[PDB]
Amino acid sequence: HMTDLLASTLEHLETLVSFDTRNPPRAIAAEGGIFDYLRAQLPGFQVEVIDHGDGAVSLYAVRGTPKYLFNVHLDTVPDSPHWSADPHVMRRTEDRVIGLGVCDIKGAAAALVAAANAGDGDAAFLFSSDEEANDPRCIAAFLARGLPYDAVLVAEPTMSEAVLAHRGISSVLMRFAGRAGDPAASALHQAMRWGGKALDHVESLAHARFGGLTGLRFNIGRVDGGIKANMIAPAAELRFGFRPLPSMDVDGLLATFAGFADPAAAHFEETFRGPSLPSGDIARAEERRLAARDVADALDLPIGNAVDFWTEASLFSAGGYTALVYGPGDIAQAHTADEFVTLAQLQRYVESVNRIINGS
Amino acid sequence: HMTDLLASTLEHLETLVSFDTRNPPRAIAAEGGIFDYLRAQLPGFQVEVIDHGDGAVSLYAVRGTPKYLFNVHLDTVPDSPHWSADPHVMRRTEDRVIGLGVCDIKGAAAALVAAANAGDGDAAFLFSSDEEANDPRCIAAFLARGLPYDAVLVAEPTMSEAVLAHRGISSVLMRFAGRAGDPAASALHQAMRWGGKALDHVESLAHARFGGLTGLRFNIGRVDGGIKANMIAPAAELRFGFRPLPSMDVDGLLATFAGFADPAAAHFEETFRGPSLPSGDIARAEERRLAARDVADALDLPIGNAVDFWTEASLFSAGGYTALVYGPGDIAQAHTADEFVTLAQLQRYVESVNRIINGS
Repeated sequence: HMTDLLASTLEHLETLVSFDTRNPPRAIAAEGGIFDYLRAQLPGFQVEVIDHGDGAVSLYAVRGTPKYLFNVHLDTVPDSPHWSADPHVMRRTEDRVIGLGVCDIKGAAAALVAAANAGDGDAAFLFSSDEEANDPRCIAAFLARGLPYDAVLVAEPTMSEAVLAHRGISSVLMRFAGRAGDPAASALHQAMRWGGKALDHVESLAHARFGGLTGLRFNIGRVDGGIKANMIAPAAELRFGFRPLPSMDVDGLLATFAGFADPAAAHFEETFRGPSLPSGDIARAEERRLAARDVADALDLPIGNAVDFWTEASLFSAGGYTALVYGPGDIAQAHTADEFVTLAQLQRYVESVNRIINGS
Repeated sequence: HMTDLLASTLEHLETLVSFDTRNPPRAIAAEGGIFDYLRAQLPGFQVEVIDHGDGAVSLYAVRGTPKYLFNVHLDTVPDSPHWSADPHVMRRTEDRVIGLGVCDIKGAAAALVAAANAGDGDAAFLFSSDEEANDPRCIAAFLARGLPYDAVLVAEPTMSEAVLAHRGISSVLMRFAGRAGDPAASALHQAMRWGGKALDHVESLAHARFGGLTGLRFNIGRVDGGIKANMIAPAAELRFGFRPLPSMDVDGLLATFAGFADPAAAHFEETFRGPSLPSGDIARAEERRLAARDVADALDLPIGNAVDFWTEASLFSAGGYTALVYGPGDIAQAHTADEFVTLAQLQRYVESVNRIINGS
């Protein structure tokens, strides 16, 4: 099945995918490339491109007096391993397209541009380029402008359903150092004891719930230490993360995890923290969620289940905006080799945003 | 202080150290190199050089009808990191020498050769080249010859004291694989739970004792798994070892450690196992130890405390020979950058073996 709106979405998507916006290394410029392309594809919009530095670039486009803001990040995660073809050359099959970012989340950007060119309805777009890694600057800078909007729709793969809540996120780098002064002589033995305590604690939070979400997703993703089997390891690196439910005390959680290290870890660095959506006290979280639900209803968007993954909708929400996550595709394909999104999803999403923007 | 015997020991040691016998890679040949040197420095001895293959070479030399056998391994561990000068160029200060293998254990080989050239007393030497790594062949092959000896003295740094007992040794390679079928999804979480159980078990054996030796020395020396903090790690490698006391059930210990992995480890490989010294039931161990004590007394060697490190004396003992460990230097310098041994230690050891061999 094909429509003019979908065909245009596919043409724009092929172009967007061809632009290298991998982050790292986030080699994104304010001039030329993808932003030059978008500037040329937004008729009737007042456009502004802001270079926040080091690859963090924003394009804020406004046409008319829109009440809603669509935010879409243009950066993608790095490619491979295992891609069967050039990740930057969008491929197409009978029912889907394959390319780096087609699912997360250039497909949404392509659809919004198509809608922008299919009618002159009011619309506000905020394209950023630093969502996939550390050192983000785009959204924080935009929030500092205090621009009014009844709601902000942040694009991420949600199978074209409005998601009103999601977990927060934390990532930590730990370094254990042997204490030759001894049961703590080994940095690896220390890491083992720390890990056992951390996992036990996570288990004690298994009954916490929010919107179908249960427990604390916790993950020790990297451990690297020692050299030989019988040689005492003087050092060990451990990287872990967790995804709190809204209203959970993240500061307290982090301190709890740090305190499980006896002796103290030589290094304990939270490399990133993102709030849950919504965030704050349980009362605030529920009130904010209901507000987002009312916006989704007003926009005729089917409501989807709360998700475990993180999005910048959490930032807009903490900033005082009613916010929701909405985009084509499934998170299951995000960050995968031969990442894909079905034409059905693209079609559903573009028709929906075109309705919001250009519909009667 | 200098003596002719010590001077000769130092000359031979400089030569022995200059021969590259690092293991790995164990690039040791039966022809040329160090074995050609030893063949030329053993007057009056019937000499045989056996190539067991792949760098495992033995030189068995006998003069007269000796009742004791001196075994010295000629291979050394690899050099660096941090050596301040060429590891193969023996350096000398006022009270010591520095070079790869001067302490473990070429110093002993140099002293024995010096003694062999200082008199024509009966003596039997067995120089091997595969003690420092896996795939040993020399000693096993020698034991298969069933040659009678009242005792075998194996050289290792014992500060010139006769050591009659030491721990056994085991090294294991484990691989955990995530089970995407789930609390076991992460190979690192599995490794953490395994480690906690292993350490707890080790603690439960803290009261076992033998010759001043207490507990089970256990060590998780390497852990390598995962890629990113919040990405589920599908695999993880863990290398650990332990050093049992004589009479401990090593087979049972290994199975216990393997059983702590739930689910089962994807890979569990004991890469090396060496018996304790002596080995067998407690009654046998004590009887064998006393026999070694009587030999040390007969040879006028001061008795040293049992050690935690491993030696091939354990192999000779399990083979039916009364065996002991005896050599110059301290294990503290073994395998270290700028490895050294004092002239005092070399002097004490060479005078002792010269007495055993050439003394009235």
